[PDB]
Amino acid sequence: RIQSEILKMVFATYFRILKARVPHLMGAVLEGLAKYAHLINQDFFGDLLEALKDLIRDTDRDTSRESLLCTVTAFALLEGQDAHNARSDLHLDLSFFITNLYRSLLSLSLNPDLELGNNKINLQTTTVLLLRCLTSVLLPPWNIRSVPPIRLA
Amino acid sequence: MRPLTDQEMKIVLDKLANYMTDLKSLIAPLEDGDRYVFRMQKDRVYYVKLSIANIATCVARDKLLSLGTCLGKMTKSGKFRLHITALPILAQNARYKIWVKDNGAQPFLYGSNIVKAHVGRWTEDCPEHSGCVVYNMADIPLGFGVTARSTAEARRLDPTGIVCFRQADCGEYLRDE
Amino acid sequence: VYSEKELGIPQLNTVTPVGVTKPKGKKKGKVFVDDRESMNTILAMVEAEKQGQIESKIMRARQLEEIREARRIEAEKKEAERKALLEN
RNA sequence: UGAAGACAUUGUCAGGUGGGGAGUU
Repeated sequence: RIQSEILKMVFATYFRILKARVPHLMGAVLEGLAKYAHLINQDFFGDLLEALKDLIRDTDRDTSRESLLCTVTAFALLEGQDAHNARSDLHLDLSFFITNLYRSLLSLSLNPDLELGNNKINLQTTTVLLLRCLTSVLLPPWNIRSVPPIRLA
Repeated sequence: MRPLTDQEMKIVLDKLANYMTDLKSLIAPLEDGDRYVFRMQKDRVYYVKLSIANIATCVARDKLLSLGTCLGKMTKSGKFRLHITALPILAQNARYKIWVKDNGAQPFLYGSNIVKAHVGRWTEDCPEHSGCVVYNMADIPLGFGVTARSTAEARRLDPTGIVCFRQADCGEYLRDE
Repeated sequence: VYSEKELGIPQLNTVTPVGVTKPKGKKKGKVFVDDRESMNTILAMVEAEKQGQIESKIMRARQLEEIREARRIEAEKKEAERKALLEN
């Protein structure tokens, strides 16, 4: 019961920061969401991915780092063993994030601020965030030798 | 030749959704401002570019025989059936895949259902009756079918147990030769 | 068990409207679907039916919403076609 | 008043096709 009460307060603060879009806190919030998402109800796990997509779509409308932060979180959410075994059941498809990471590669080259900078999400370098996303897509912890060849190429 | 009505397009896509995932990619625009369309010619559905469809209108309908890739035919009772002529489309965005070994490829090409002794690679979390595309060990698509049992239930099955029902094989090309 | 299509069964007005009915044994005009927008609406329904049951409330809402936007685009496209044909 | 540009766009004849639209037996 106390765990549920703390989870209510911890997660409510996390979401209110995301809604107000505090620039110096979103990295810390996404680390918390990735850490504690497996402790909450199943139906809310799919909502977390949908909430991540809205943040990326909002930034698509600085901005490069925020979209990369969400993409790192989305893969780290699925890299958990519990979420991995519930892929089919809970309809957790990362095709949106894989495509979005693909269409952003050309723009990220021209960005000059790629180097202006134990954590898994909150990392200060956008280049580091890009490498973490690429490692997730091309070198996943699970099913490393079942990756589609077209995606690799 | 005429385009599909809204009843027929629903039937065609329902059968395609049984086998493939991203049907939006099928009809998405191309780089040069062109797109793929569906056409009906003698109760046969054809997948073809719009530019090819427009320039094929010069051919009289009694003189036209083929156009692009043929998905299948609408049966007399109003039911779309896929044909192996649609396999290159199916394999491009296949949802569930099954790989058969050398000892299973030849029986499959003769027209036999896949059994446990033929399977060399599954697709995890595949429901009981789903549409799967059949490959060999060299990732060469041989055909498609419907699965007989779930992947979890198929693992505990006997070696001489049906794991997939055949629906089309590339050996049918020898038929119309 | 026999099909209701085989039997000449009158169509009934319900919460689902009957609309304008067509006489039997006559030319029911073929309404072709060839626009990308018209195909998108049909495709969204097919994908929704195949997916079936989704446990997430938000993910269920998004699936319904993309069908709504597909319908809106199709209605907007057909409206523009009517205006162009009516004007020009 | 500025931009593009002798290319598009458009128009006229001759044709091909037309399971769609209109009319007739």
